[PDB]
Amino acid sequence: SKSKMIVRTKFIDRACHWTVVICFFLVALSGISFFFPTLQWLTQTFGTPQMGRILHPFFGIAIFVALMFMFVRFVHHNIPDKKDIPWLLNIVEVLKGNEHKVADVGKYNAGQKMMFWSIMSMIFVLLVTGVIIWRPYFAQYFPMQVVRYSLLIHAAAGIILIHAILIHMYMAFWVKGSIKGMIEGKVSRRWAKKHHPRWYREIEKAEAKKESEEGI
Amino acid sequence: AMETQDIIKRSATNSITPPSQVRDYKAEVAKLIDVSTCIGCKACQVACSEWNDIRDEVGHCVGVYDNPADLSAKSWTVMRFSETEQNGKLEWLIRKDGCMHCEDPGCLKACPSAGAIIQYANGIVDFQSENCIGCGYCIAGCPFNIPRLNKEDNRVYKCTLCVDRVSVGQEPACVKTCPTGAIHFGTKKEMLELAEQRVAKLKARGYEHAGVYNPEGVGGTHVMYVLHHADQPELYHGLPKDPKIDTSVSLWKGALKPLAAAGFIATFAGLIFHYIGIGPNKEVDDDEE
Amino acid sequence: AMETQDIIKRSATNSITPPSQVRDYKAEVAKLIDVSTCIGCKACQVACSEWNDIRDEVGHCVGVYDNPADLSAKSWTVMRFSETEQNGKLEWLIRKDGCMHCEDPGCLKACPSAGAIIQYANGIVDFQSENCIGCGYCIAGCPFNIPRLNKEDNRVYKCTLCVDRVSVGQEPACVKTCPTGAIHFGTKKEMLELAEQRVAKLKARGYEHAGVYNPEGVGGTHVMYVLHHADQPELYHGLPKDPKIDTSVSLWKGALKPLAAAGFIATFAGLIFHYIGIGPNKEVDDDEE
Ligand code: HEM
Ligand code: HEM
Ligand code: SF4
Ligand code: SF4
Ligand code: SF4
Ligand code: SF4
Ligand code: SF4
Ligand code: SF4
Ligand code: SF4
Ligand code: SF4
Repeated sequence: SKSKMIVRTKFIDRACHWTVVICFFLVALSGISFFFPTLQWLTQTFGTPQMGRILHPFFGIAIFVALMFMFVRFVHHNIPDKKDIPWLLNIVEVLKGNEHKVADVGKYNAGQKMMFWSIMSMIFVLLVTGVIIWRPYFAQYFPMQVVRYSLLIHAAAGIILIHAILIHMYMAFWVKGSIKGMIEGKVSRRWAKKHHPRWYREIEKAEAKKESEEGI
Repeated sequence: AMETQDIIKRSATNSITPPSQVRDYKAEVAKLIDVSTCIGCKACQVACSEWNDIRDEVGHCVGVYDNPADLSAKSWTVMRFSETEQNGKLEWLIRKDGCMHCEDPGCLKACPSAGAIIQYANGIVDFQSENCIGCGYCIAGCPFNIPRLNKEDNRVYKCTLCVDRVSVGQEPACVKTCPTGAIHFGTKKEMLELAEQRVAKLKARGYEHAGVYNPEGVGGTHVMYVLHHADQPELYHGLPKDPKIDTSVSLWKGALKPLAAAGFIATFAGLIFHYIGIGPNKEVDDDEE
Repeated sequence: AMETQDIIKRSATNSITPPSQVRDYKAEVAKLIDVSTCIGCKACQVACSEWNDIRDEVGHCVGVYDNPADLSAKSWTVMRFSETEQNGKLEWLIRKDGCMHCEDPGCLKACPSAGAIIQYANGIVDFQSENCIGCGYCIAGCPFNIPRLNKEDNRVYKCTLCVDRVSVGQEPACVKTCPTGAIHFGTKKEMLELAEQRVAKLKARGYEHAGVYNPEGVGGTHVMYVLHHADQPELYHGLPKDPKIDTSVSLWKGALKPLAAAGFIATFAGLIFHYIGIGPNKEVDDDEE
């Protein structure tokens, strides 16, 4: 407990995350330009409308690949458990900035875990429906009816994921100190105590204990 | 664009900013294809390509007279052949296939690019290529599987109802060329009249289910057929029975959009009013007092 | 734009999003200027300006028949005169000058504005003025020094090969007017045939180096010449010998772009991953522990 910060995120997972964010900006905006044609400016997300049509799916694939790297590195820390119920029941209290008083928060809270699975499920849905509606490469192999359903679902999934990310960014901006941890990798012990009690308690113990195990 | 000022529908255009359409007092036109008089000569395929300056590849024979085997960016109309005994004796049903120029076009409804597809006051539905992004949404939106992408420029093409001829007073190339007069052209009102007269004659010859194919599900079409067996359109190489814009496409291009719009606006409001109402969540809101 | 759907090349357009060109099955056309039959009457200058609704200024005589002295925004073709004794006796070589309508146009290659210059399937290279920004890059990109800026609207203009006449089936104005038939017009295939027949006749008259000027360096041209002295094109008031797009222009508009693109992307990646990897450089990273 004698250090201003503690490492919350490794460089590799920070590099990935911000790669996903940049790709997502382009993919979400191009997608929105097809969804709401009145927002003409967005048809220039990838330069020209013709270019955007081509690149959207490629950058989409990149996001999926990167999110799968994130999946295998973060999933075990996002597993729902009985300790998450307390959170789910005092949501209104958590949003007022009083979560500590009402819940048991480990590495990532119950909201972050719900977001994680929402994000991971939607990118899978977007991958599958995206491939199906992809011309000229793949749409040809699918029955027209399947292509039609996929067009409906892909649009819906894309919108759901964008809403989710809006909320994910907000929260990140809201629980102050969070963005620095994702850019630099470190969180101050007090930030850990307030927003993620159980989690820091574990690092603190893992820490001290194994250093006490050495035999100072 | 809009030089003709008679554009009644335009793709990806908000309903409160309609396209220029003051010059809309024009009679609707229509092509009537009487399959009972068609001899499957393919003159229409040839005349179409000659007039339109397009040439498909030299294909292969795989056991049937049909060729090319499907519509493509270089073949805007193709004759489809069907041999059947479903009605009691051998029949060779031959049907000219290509854009139906629907009154309520699914291609235009599904298209996400402003102005890529338009509908003229006279009923012609045409592609304005400068605006096409090659997404292919129109292929799925079309109840008749008509649009085809050109690999060489990433744009879709199809029968234009010879808009370049009709616009200045002349009938389409395929219409004029038809050896037996199976294809007719004129105002839709008089083509419907000719169709009913023909149906009456077919009934008098024993075809009790002869009828006009002008599907109400798409608001009627500007390319219609007279069929010996209107009760079984599938017999004519899969012509759809009671075609309509698919329900999934209607929902996707319809209600989903404003719903998503409301969610977005409402979400932005909520988050903004939330931040302002409660304030940031920093490490210590307590030692600030 | 793209209403004709036969645009085979378009300025400042990425190679993976080609212009609309499905209607590309059209014969290439060409103008053949046989300078050995030219009488330097200037009828072509007059017919061109009359047809195109343009008038240059009333200039000055500075000692030669040439007038106007150069192509300009208001003079799309000019006769260039050369007196020489380089071949053993006095000769008056007269050549009609103007756009060559190159198969691989340097103007289009150098142009930075999308759609400002286009090439039609029939070989005509034309300027779409609505998109011209007046940068003048095309003047340097052109191996023949043809484009000219109009001071009154900041746009370039040149011979259009009378695209407005050819598009509807009529030969250019200068072609039709030529008193001696020095100018011919038709499909490029048959113009090449006429050119070779003429070269044969000139050789029979003693011009052993007579030949057709259709430069391979620019992929051939749609305005060609029959020259008495094809071994010395410079004699005809500077006509280039073996013209081609300049190497500096090819590099500038070619490899430099993707190279710069890679640098930019790579730089952005490096800087971003750098900041994240090492973190800020603040006054004390040490008392943070
Ligand atoms: C997982 C990889 C993805 C693939 C293969 C993919 C592919 C596609 C394709 C092929 C289209 C049709 C237009 C075009 O060809 O450009 C499309 C549309 C769209 N995509 Fe994706 N996409 C992917 C990911 C995403 C993601 C992550 C989002 C959300 C940010 C998204 C949102 C959209 C939207 C909103 C549309 C337009 C639907 C409409 O017009 O209503 N896509 N995508
Ligand atoms: C500019 C927008 C974004 C910001 C500011 C942002 C910020 C953050 C921060 C600060 C964290 C870690 C918080 C903590 O340490 O508890 C995080 C985690 C994460 N972010 Fe983002 N993010 C953004 C966009 C995205 C996008 C577009 C995606 C994917 C579609 C994404 C996926 C994730 C995932 C999967 C995690 C791990 C969470 C968990 O394991 O529960 N983020 N983000
Ligand atoms: S030209 Fe007429 S008769 Fe011949 S195949 Fe076409 S529609 Fe039938
Ligand atoms: S037949 Fe298809 S392509 Fe033709 S107008 Fe109807 S929906 Fe559009
Ligand atoms: S492919 Fe079809 S749906 Fe897509 S922009 Fe072109 S016309 Fe519209
Ligand atoms: S109406 Fe014109 S474009 Fe359509 S099939 Fe006939 S000839 Fe071809
Ligand atoms: S009109 Fe013919 S003869 Fe006269 S100057 Fe021009 S090219 Fe020569
Ligand atoms: S002569 Fe010059 S202006 Fe004419 S087509 Fe060739 S490069 Fe372009
Ligand atoms: S001056 Fe020439 S190079 Fe510049 S935009 Fe106009 S046509 Fe293009
Ligand atoms: S072809 Fe037409 S534009 Fe060109 S010089 Fe002749 S008359 Fe003028």
